[PDB]
Amino acid sequence: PRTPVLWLHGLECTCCSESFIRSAHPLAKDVVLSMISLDYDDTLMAAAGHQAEAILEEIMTKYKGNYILAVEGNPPLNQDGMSCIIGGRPFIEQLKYVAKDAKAIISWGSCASWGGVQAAKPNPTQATPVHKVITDKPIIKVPGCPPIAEVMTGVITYMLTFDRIPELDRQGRPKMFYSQRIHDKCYRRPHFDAGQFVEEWDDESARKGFCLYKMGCKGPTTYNACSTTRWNEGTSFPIQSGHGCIGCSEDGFWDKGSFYDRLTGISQFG
Amino acid sequence: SAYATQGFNLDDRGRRIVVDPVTRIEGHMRCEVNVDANNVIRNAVSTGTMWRGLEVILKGRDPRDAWAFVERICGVCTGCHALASVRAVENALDIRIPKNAHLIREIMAKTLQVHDHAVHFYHLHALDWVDVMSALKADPKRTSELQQLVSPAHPLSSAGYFRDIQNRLKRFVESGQLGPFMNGYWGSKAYVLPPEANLMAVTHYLEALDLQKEWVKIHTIFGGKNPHPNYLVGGVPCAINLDAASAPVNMERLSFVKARIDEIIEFNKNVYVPDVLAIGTLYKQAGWLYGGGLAATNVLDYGEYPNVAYNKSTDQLPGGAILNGNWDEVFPVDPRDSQQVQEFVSHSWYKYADESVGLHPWDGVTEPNYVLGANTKGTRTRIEQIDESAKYSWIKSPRWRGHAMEVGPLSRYILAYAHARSGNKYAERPKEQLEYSAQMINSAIPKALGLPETQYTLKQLLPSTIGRTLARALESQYCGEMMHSDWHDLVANIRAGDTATANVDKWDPATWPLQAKGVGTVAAPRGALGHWIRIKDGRIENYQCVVPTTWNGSPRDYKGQIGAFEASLMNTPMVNPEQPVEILRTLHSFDPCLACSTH
Ligand code: NFU
Ligand code: SF4
Ligand code: F3S
Ligand SMILES: [Cl-]
Ligand SMILES: [Cl-]
Ligand SMILES: [Cl-]
Ligand SMILES: [Mg+2]
Repeated sequence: PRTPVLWLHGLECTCCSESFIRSAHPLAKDVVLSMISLDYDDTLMAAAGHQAEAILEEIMTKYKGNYILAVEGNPPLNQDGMSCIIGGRPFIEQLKYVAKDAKAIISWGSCASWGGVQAAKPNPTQATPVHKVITDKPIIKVPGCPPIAEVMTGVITYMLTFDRIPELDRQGRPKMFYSQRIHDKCYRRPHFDAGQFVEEWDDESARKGFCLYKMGCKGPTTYNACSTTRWNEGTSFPIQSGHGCIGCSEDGFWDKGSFYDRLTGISQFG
Repeated sequence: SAYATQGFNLDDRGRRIVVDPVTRIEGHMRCEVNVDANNVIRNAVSTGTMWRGLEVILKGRDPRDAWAFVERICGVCTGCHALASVRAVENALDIRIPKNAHLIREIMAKTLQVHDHAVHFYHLHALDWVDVMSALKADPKRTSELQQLVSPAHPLSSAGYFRDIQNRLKRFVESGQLGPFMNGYWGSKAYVLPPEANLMAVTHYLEALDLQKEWVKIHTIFGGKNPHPNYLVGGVPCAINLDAASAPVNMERLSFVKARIDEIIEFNKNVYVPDVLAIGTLYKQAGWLYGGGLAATNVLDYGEYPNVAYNKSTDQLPGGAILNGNWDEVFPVDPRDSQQVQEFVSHSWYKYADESVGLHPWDGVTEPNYVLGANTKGTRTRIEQIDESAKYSWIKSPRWRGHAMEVGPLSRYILAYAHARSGNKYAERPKEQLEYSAQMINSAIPKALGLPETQYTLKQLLPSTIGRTLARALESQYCGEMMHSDWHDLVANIRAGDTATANVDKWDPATWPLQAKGVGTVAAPRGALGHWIRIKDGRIENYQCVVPTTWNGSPRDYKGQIGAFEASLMNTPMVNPEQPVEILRTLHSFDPCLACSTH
């Protein structure tokens, strides 16, 4: 038997579901057909309405304490929770229901992990990360907006192979993917180390691939696999394509000032 | 109760059916209908069931940062909001971007169109037309024969190939863990395809799932990642150097992009367009021409893809507005005109000072007001039956000069056809695609499959769920063709010595006017997208988005006029009112993006 995955969606943009299907190693097709049993997922599932909701109860009963709950997005606490309605009820009630009998809970992306864009000031819906709502279950955070496809499938692969959550850092992120800052192995580091920086877009320095620190790069304070694993089968990452890291895997990155404002105290990161 | 609007006779006295959640869409939607004594839909209710408040969140922030916030409105139509945002800011500040930035943005936009359209059809829409369990009964040899008739050039056509795919499906189903196919509506009489067509389609579903990840590598090259590639006010960040391996863009990277574009062109021509033509033909033969809704009367797009930058007369998908089904008269659409695009909240969960009027987005207001009407069945936190006489959705109600409009690829193709008939030469290719498609659907495919030839006109075929699905596929093909040309123009311009990718003259807010307003529009995959910004002393004073699914999924306005989703469901028979097959097929033809619609 393949482990059931119940994939819930709260307040979200669906970037995590989209990133997931970009995985090359393994293919998302192979994950779905051969590794997990993706039994509930509003983006891909055939059933709708009453037929879709009936699946949750069936899987929860037959695989009690032996299914994975994956959550994309998050629940709002304002508007009596009805700024995210599922089956005529607040999303938070669905989340709590499905979480109670899950073996493990994955918080996909910055929304589920930390609050995401909807939680940026002034947070009109009081969007709240999953771990602040579900406080009695093991949760792995896989942050990033979205996370890298191979990081997402890498987490699933580990959990299915070993029937274990991988080792987590103090913020609940898997050390196998989030142990390095972007800046640790960024290929532009030799320029940073020499004080060679882009100062204006498309200046001579930009055409030579100089460091993006002075254009606001948040790589020095951001933990992710982007500089090594990279994106879309190792094709590029934000910095390689010329834009600074905006810090998208970090808690509260939306309210850390302008993306183009440089970090202060440059000698910290040398 | 019962009332008439826009040629539709709405009646809520029949049996009430609820679909919540509507699945195989982006985001969250609830749909309710009433059906008459013969299971025909006589009332339809579109409810957007999510809100995040991006418009509120943007207040006070730096206009240069806005694109990254609004990009996160949606990870499916990823980048179209970023494009709208940078265009709106550039418009506000009178910034003209260099040619290479224009072409790179166009290539990214057209890549999104293709990826979004193809994934929508196969992974979200196809299961409304295709019975996966019927595919298990198919003869692999007859499936091979069908494939060679439907698309002679597609190399993956052997009986053995289809047998292998069938056997993997068989083993998956026989496991007892059906996953995405669990509790499906398989075996419904609403499904009309023969087993061989079902197996062909499921095979392409699997091919498309593997291939779609390659196409987006174009975004990754120019924008660092997909989903959510990076954009920039004033140009693009992906600076150019040929002589160079440490520039974001060099000749090797451009050659890589071209290789991906060529793959896209083959998929659209050999897989996607032929499947839609074949499936469309077979459902046409079954008489399933429902779902026209507002497409039969009122359609709108802002117009997009000028073959000369900043020259709107050269739009390759020329826009405007059509009213009352009169395709001989296209009205110009001006997003700056306060009397044209306006949003009502009469039946939405927001509040205005006066909800009898619609606000142009430069004057737009987003104050939430979640309240349910007196005729609601259930409670505030446990809705059994929503009250559409009151406020029933997180989606605002956009109208054009007070008229309810359908937006999307179908709207753009009707507009292109109208423009082409009036002598517009920039719309020649879409007209050609449409004429080719009608001949395929009416004559060529039936003749190949031994079915009767039909004589439907484009005016008859297009305003339908089949037509809406067709237009999406044709648009995907057209976008692939256009970005192929854009690539050649980009490389030619660079080789001529112009390597510029960003105009930074007004990057610093010390250079800005102390107040300004701007608008950016985009032909997003699902229709007409606009962002309207007001800037004051370097900060965002107002930021309002009106998004394609805001138009299509809109609830009723102050006058009680219905939007495109609600109109499209009207007068459609259901085989079984407890199985929403026909509801899903038609709603899915709009490719609803609910996170987009509400933002
Ligand atoms: N296409 C598209 Fe989005 Ni997810 C919609 N509706 C928007 O701009
Ligand atoms: S500041 Fe950014 S561009 Fe510069 S070396 Fe660090 S991560 Fe790379
Ligand atoms: S913006 Fe995000 S995708 Fe990586 S380079 Fe920075 S953590
Ligand atoms: Cl966050
Ligand atoms: Cl479609
Ligand atoms: Cl209420
Ligand atoms: Mg809006």
